[PDB]
Amino acid sequence: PTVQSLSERKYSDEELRQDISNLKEILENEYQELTSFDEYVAELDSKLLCWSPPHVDNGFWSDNIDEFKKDNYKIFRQLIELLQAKVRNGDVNAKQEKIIIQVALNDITHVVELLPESIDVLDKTGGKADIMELLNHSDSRVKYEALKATQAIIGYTFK
Amino acid sequence: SQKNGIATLLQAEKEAHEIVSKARKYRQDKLKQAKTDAAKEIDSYKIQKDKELKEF
Amino acid sequence: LTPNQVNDELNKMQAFIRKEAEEKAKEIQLKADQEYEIEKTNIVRNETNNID
Amino acid sequence: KHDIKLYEGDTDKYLDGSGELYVPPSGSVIDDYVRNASYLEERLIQMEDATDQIEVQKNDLEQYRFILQSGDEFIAAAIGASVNYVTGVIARDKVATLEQILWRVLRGNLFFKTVEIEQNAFIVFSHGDLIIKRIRKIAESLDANLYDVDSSNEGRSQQLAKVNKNLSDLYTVLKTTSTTLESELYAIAKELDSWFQDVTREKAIFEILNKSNYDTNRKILIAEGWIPRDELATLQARLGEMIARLGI
Amino acid sequence: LSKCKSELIDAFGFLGGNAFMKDKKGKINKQDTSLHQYASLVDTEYEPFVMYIINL
Amino acid sequence: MATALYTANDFILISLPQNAQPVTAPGSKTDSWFNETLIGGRAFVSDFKIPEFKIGSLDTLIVESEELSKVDNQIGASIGKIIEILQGLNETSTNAYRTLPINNMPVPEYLENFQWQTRKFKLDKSIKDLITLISNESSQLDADVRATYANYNSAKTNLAAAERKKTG
Repeated sequence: PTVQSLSERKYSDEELRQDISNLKEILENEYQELTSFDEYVAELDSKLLCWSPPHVDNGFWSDNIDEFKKDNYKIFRQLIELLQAKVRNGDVNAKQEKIIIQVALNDITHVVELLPESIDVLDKTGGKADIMELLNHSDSRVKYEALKATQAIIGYTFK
Repeated sequence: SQKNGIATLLQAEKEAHEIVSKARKYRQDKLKQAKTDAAKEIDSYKIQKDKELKEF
Repeated sequence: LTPNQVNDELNKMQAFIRKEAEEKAKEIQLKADQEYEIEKTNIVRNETNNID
Repeated sequence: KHDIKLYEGDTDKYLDGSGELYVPPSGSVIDDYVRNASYLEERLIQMEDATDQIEVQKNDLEQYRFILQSGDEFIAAAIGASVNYVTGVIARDKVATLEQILWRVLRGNLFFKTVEIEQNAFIVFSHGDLIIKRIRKIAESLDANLYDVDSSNEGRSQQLAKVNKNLSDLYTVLKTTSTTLESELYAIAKELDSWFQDVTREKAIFEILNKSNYDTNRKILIAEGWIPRDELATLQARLGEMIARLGI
Repeated sequence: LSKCKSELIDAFGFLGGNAFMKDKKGKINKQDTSLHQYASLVDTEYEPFVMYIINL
Repeated sequence: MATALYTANDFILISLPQNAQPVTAPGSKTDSWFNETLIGGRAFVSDFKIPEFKIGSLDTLIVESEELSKVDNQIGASIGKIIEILQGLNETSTNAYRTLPINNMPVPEYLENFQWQTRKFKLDKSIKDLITLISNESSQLDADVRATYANYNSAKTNLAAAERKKTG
């Protein structure tokens, strides 16, 4: 983000410009050019989650939905299970656990908005209720993400 | 008599469906009957063809 | 119109529903009698050929 | 979004009360200000679209909640499908009449007409389960909200219990959105003015330096000078009748 | 023809509906928007009892 | 009308239940009312009861009404064309081609023995196909009279053109 802003407001000397352009390319190239399925599985497993350039893209999800299926979208289901787990165990509004929730909630909106079959999965696992609590749970990014998480679910139940 | 009437109308529709289904039930049965009533003609021809063999 | 008038038409409604269905149901069971005979003759002719 | 009308008032100077405040005495880093606005804006436009979407669903469902309830009573066959009912709102009992005429004359006598008052009129036609397509063409072409079940929450029996719980999910979801919207309106209302003023001066700064060649062939004399930090305030307060005096 | 049709409308129209019988003498014909329509195609007023008029 | 009849009369076809009654002057039998009461007793009432038709379903009934309506206008149209072609030819009478007794037998009288005429239409047949046969017949007739006239109008142009070539 800092580099991208810089690119518009360049400095008179040429060499300065070259450095801005070359650095911009490596950072951006590097994250997207890794496989989408790899990145998603790697974050969920280790339990450490953070937004990233291709981890927030609509495309990332679109490709990865089909792949999830092995026992009715088993991987997605594990994610909903992780969001559920964090809130109940160890409380909420502890630095670590709070980072994961916003990310977990960003991931679940995109998937749900994409496939209508996801609606059953929220209900079976019991994630649908957990989201309603998250509106009430403090911090602006958390209630923001919960509202987006809720609106995607609602749209398929009742049009 | 508004909801008493609707329920009669409702009953009217079930009676109509049952009337239609009854005719469909008839055919279903008639398909099993065709096999039953064909099984009796066949085994009477079978023992006659054996009779004229027992002669030869 | 008035509830009474709307109930005279209600009575007419369930009359229609019943009458077209009896009419349908007679045709439906008449195809079922043509089908019984015909299937019965077809089973028999096939079988006597085997026995032959 | 905020329901605020356009603010201009056209100030770069630091001398005035509003000058000092909506325009910093600090320098101008053009990147920093752009960034401040971009991120908030991304959340806001996403937010507004959501608000609108949520509001329309809640509103539809709230309206038809009562509709299906009334229709169930006019007796336990409107949770099922043993018969067909057409639930619908229409704004005029007058339009209800014209439909009744079309109906009687040309498709025979096959309607049960019941009505309930809404805040609209709740109309009820009831029909066969084989002639449903034909009722829709009539209803649609005079514009009625006559659908077989106006609620889309049909998926258990009683159907009204599902309607009630989506109306329960909707009503709170809506609440939260509104809460997010107000604080954010409050928060960037002040900033929006202060940034507007900032930007005017950025457009000028580029222009002073010359950002395209027409600016060069417009003023051929470009001079340099030093005004200390305090005096800088009074320098923009005056403007000459042709002078564009750079701040920081 | 007109006076005849009126004596019929008044005599028999009651069967069709209490509000649906209006006095008319001469064929009323409407075709303005979807607020006034008269035809067997589409209608929003018609004869309350079944009547066709044949003229050569 | 007063020139589009010369031995016809104008007709209203109505159907009522056999339970219908008049409220113009109560207490009267429907049959008695038509004769005595309806426009000063001048009314000539004739029977027109036609027997049953097979009817397959409730849905199909609706579709029948649609066909009856369009075809009936189409046939009305087709009579409009035929009469227009006779006038065009300069065939006008005081008792024909603008009234024309059906088969040279007065029009009220024809309707009185119209108790479902048979010309290839049968009262034990299915309703739908009969509607189609009647409409097909008329349409073919309509094409025939139109096609023949077209050739008549064209032929007249050749004679006219040719008359100037021989003297003009």
